[PDB]
Amino acid sequence: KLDITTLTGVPEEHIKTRKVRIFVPARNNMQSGVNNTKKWKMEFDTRERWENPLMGWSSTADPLSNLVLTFSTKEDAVAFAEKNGWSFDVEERKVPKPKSKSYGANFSWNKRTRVSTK
Amino acid sequence: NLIEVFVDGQSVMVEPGTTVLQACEKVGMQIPRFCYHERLSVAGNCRMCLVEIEKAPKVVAACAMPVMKGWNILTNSEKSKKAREGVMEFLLANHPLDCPICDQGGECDLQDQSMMFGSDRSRFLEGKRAVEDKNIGPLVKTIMTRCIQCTRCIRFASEIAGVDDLGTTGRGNDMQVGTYIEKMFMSELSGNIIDICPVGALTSKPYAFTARPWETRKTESIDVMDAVGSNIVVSTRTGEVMRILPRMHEDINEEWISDKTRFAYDGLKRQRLTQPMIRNEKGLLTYTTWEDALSRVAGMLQSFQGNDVAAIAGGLVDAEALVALKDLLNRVDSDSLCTEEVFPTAGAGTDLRSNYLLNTTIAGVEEADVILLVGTNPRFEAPLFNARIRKSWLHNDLKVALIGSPVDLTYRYDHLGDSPKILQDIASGNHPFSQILKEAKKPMVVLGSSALQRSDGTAILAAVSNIAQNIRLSSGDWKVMNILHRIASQVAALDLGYKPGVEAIRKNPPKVLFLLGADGGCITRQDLPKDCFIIYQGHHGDVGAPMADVILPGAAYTEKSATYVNTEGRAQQTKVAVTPPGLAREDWKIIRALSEIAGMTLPYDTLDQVRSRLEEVSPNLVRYDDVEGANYFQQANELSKLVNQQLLADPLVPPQLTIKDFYMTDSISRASQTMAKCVKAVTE
Amino acid sequence: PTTKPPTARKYIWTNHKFNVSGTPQQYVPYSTTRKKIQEWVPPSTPY
Amino acid sequence: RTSPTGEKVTHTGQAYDDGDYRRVRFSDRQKEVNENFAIDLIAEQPVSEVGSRVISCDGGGGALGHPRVYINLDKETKTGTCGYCGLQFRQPH
Amino acid sequence: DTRPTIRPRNDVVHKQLSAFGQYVAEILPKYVQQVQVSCFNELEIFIHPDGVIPVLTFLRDHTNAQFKSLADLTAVDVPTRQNRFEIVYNLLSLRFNSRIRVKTYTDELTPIESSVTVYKAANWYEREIWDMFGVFFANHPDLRRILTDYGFEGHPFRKDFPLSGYVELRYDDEVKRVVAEPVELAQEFRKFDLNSPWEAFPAYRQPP
Amino acid sequence: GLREIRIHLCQRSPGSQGVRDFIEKRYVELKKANPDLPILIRECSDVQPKLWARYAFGQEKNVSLNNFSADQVTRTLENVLSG
Amino acid sequence: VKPIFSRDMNEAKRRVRELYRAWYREVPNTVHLFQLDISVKQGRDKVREMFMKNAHVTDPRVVDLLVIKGKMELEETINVWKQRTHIMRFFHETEAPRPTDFLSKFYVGHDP
Ligand code: SF4
Ligand code: SF4
Ligand code: FES
Repeated sequence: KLDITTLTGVPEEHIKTRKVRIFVPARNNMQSGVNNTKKWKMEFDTRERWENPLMGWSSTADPLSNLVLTFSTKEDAVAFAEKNGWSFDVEERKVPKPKSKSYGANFSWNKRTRVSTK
Repeated sequence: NLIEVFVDGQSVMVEPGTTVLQACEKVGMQIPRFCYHERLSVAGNCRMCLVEIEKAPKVVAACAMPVMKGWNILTNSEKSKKAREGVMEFLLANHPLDCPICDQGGECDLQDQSMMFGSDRSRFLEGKRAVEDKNIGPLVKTIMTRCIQCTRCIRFASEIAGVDDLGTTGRGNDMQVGTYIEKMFMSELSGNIIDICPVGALTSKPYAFTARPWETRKTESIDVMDAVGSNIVVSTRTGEVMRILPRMHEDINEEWISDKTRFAYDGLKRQRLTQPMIRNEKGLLTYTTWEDALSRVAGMLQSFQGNDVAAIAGGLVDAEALVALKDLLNRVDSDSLCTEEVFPTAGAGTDLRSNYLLNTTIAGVEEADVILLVGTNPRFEAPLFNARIRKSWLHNDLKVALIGSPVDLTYRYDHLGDSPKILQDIASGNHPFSQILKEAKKPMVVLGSSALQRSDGTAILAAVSNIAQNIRLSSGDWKVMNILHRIASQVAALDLGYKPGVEAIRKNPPKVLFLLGADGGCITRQDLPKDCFIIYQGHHGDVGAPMADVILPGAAYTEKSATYVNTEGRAQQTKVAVTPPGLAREDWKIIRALSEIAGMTLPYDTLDQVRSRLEEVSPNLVRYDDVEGANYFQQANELSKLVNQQLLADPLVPPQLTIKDFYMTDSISRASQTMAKCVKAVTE
Repeated sequence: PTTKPPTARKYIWTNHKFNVSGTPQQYVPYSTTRKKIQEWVPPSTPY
Repeated sequence: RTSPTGEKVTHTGQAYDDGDYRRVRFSDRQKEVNENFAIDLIAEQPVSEVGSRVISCDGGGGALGHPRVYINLDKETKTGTCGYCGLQFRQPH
Repeated sequence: DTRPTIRPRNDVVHKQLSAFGQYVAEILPKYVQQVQVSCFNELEIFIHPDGVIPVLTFLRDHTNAQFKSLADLTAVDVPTRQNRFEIVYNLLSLRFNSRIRVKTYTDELTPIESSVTVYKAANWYEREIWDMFGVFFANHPDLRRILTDYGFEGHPFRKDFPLSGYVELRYDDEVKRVVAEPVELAQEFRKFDLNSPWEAFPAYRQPP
Repeated sequence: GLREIRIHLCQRSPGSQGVRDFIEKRYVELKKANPDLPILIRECSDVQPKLWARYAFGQEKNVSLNNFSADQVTRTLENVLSG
Repeated sequence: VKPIFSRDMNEAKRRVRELYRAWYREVPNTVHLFQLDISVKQGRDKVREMFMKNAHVTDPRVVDLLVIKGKMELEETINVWKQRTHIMRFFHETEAPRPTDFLSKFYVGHDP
């Protein structure tokens, strides 16, 4: 098994305490486009983001707070997480169901699908 | 049955009646669209989905035109490109130059589709139109000059929301969408018209001007406002929750969330518990370190044992915290772990999971033909469940009958009455609806958990079980018995062996009460000994915090990775979006630290170890997004037959009767000012 | 500017100031937004 | 305006509280506060009257203003307000 | 298409590069895996990682391929592959006035033969590839850090390496020296989600 | 001394058929005999069935039920119920 | 898979021992040349500590790569390419001790 953890140079705190999530990003509900929901992505766990005293900017001590790796398939992401010794959490991809849509149902004769306005 | 069509020459097998747009989606082509939505009726008026069919002289509308066998769809042909460019030009001819000031900017379908399929300049040398804004409520900010008359909001209201208030007035270039009169679009699902609308015509008033989409960080989590367990996306920016958006889950909430789920995030920024508080010699709560408060609670735990120590689980508590508190109170040999929602303990009780679960599942509603609602208001207790019921009735002709107060469910039902004696009539076959239940090939009976809060809850449960058993005997593995919860923590507590109700605490008054975020006020200081020690562990100080001796600041559902089980027994895990404010910590961490200080150290130190402990108590709390099949209904019915209570003559009145009683239910909702504005608007 | 005067605006300073770094009139940065999360005020009445 | 501590308040309402250590940065120095609150300056502008039902404001100067927007003037109870400029317009009534 | 906005396409160079790619593939079938010619007239030859020295030496010495100048030598990190590191060789032929590309692959452990014997320029390029990505080049005269700090740990140009790193420097008055401490940022790098949800180029659509 | 009883059985696993039959037949009798003792029936997935018994002061013991029979489950529970 | 320098862990362990001898015999020079304010034992213990961190490694390819990086670190120390700041970075001094106890972590912050 690949154990490249000793070669990546990551400190121990960010190898064992981390919790990598492997998922396909959900579609932005504000848009009908689905081009972003095609590649598997890998992100770490959110950590403390305190307020900088001088300016109020959101400070952080998490070096891995902006890492978003994109993978073609779930298996590749799982393998990459196993390579670096990161506790991965895979979420199964959710694909919208095929839906039976009929424009003629808008004017049904004995059904509730009859619309009152167009 | 599969006919064969071609998308850009490539063969694809599609079902008869499939539209051109779905045929193109099968191969991976997403035809541009404004009016078409998967969950709304086909309109065909935006005309953006026009595509060229080979050998055909006219461009069809992919959103409406059904495919015919042998058709070759030329998605990227020159006719399609020119049609898309012309339609985009017509759409942008009268559109206002509000992009810098439009909140849809950066996440606007019209912008992206203009960039991808439209032209790069304008030939419109005339003056654009202007539309007077219409006020439709305190939530949806309306700038109607940006409307492209795609009629998504109208169809969504009329079908998913049942509110036939939105519509088009006038004709031609002067057609205007919105209510003709100055009326407020009041609905529990009104917030979704902000999402369906492609342009920034309808925008979230609380979210107005606060942030841009490209900078927000998206954290996928689970809603805890109701028991539906809707999947949501917490959009954070620089460590602050900016908005909440729905996340697609076909089996739970499809694409929608309730108004409370969408707009109650602002409650997380008010009246928060940030630092531990202990009571001084003046009887007033004063700030203190974790050391002092934990030492006090540990000493009080070491002093009393047995029934003298009790704990009341709240409404928004997580499974990990529940199991941690259970183990901690078992270390002092105390089984007084009580929830705030009363479930009938007599009989099978919280031993068989299917006894207290929506066994038919939310997605199962689309399969039923007859549904009986017993003493509940699903429009407010579980808005997404009510929406699913409405969808089933609209597309499957699902006969719905309600036993209770005649509330408006946004769909027509059969109001059998409001007396529990009708349950006996149905069970004994006297009521005509019993014959209808016999006729139904996949009947479904749903009992609201709010009805079980009555003193005769056990009798009501027994009557519903009798009806279900009569259906089972008289008429595959279709579950009939169902209980619709209203609390995000009830199911997990029942799975973790928590006693369903404060009856045990009333029976046995404790001296150490551990209020774990319990703001319901079921047990007060007057119902306890005059020297009871109360520790409140929560995020908002609403009710329990004032009547407590030590305050331990907890975390909210957006500030911790936590397991919540919805009304159908599907365990789901939230993800951390922001960190708890001030000195607040994760609940199970607080419990474990308290246990370590009190000597009785719990056998877990990390989240994974706590979830391993959850599996030891119940393995179903670690299998996320999995509705495990368990029927065990015959045993439950037989055990309920043992104790025969009496149905009271009181009518079945659900706690929520109007939209006013829906916005403010829990601590987060009550702390929210948006919910206060909504309540004021719907009352006045 | 004597020949072509600058356009007169009411918001334009009527007294130009040199670089005031190192003087008491220097610029000190600070946050301009209000406090985000409001803490809970405990009741003043005993139990 | 002035906060109770004696510290001038900005147009955003920000003012360090008396129980805030961050106010010490202003001890031997000043607090930079703009004295031209825009919200007060626009409300000072009069409401223009135009007989037409729809007008267009570019902020003045043409290309030196903002994107051109068209404002409806049908509501007699309120005045059409430019999204960028903030200028108000009213149809004579 | 045509007209000023579009970029003119030269078919002659495309044909010549395709012919030369076929030529190279025929001469070296043991290592050449794939040959491509991009629409903007750039030739790429894909070579099995054992073919670094043979193919490069052929492209340097062959009378019909005098790529005597090593234009560039870089690596591309694609963490979605078994061999994430993709080593790219850019060559220049002053005799025929053309350029060619050679692409191989390697893991985080499998070494690559050093092309110093072929091109003397490959020395520092391979040192930089090792420093930035972690790829080890066997039979290299002197492989060590070239761009990172002397006591630096980790290979930064990897896709999984954080942008801000893990450690930061400052001067401490107690120890009278510059000291490395875990990185803490006054303001966090605001990650932007910019990709549009709509497909931009239909010609690159991957199969479902 | 006993406080609660937890029985974990997988839905379709052949090694839990005995536990499934026991729950189908004798669970009602067990609950009738012991009214106030929670027999928590949860479900496993592709793992050996187990019987958990929590005693006083948070002391829990587990007994494997893999490839058992309803008679053996009854015997084990009787041993747990009494001693 | 093709090896880097050794085909067996025993062969890989041989190179580790060779590196340790070079590191062990270099520490007295490192303290002398860099004018460190530590003892020879501290440096030699530090070398042992850094070697013991990579003691769980079992893949010979990773072992070879660690030795390759180990030789590179030694060359910088021998050639005085490193400075006193670089050498003393192993001895974390300005870093405050971070407790590993749960209750200590609970008191400090939200660190998991
Ligand atoms: S709706 Fe979209 S295109 Fe129209 S102004 Fe707003 S951002 Fe621009
Ligand atoms: S308001 Fe929005 S959703 Fe409604 S018709 Fe206009 S563009 Fe469509
Ligand atoms: S998407 Fe088909 S006409 Fe609008």
